[PDB]
Amino acid sequence: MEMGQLKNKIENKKKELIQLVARHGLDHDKVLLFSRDLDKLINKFMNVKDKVHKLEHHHHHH
Amino acid sequence: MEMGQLKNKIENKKKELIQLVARHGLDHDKVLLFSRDLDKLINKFMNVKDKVHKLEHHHHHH
Repeated sequence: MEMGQLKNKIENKKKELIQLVARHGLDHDKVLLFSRDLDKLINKFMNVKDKVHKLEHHHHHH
Repeated sequence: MEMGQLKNKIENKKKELIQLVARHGLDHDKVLLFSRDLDKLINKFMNVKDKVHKLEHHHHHH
């Protein structure tokens, strides 16, 4: 059944959704930001568990 | 004009996607995490995070 096809359906459905969030009232920059952030969240769960988050402020904010 | 029906579509589509990301290998806890954090991301960009700003944890939390 191929996970590549599964991923393709994910892409499609995610994109169908992006269109919905977009038509809500997002401008293209918002759509770009949303879609890419959305994509990383998906990739996080789908494959890459990118936990290497750079913390600039550590413990104390100032 | 009704954004309730629009949101109804967003929710449904979001969940259509979630069910696809989920069936890929995500466990039950994974689905729960993904769905709630995805919801949050959408609300963020929609700016529709309800007409209040509920303190939940640091600021909000879902």
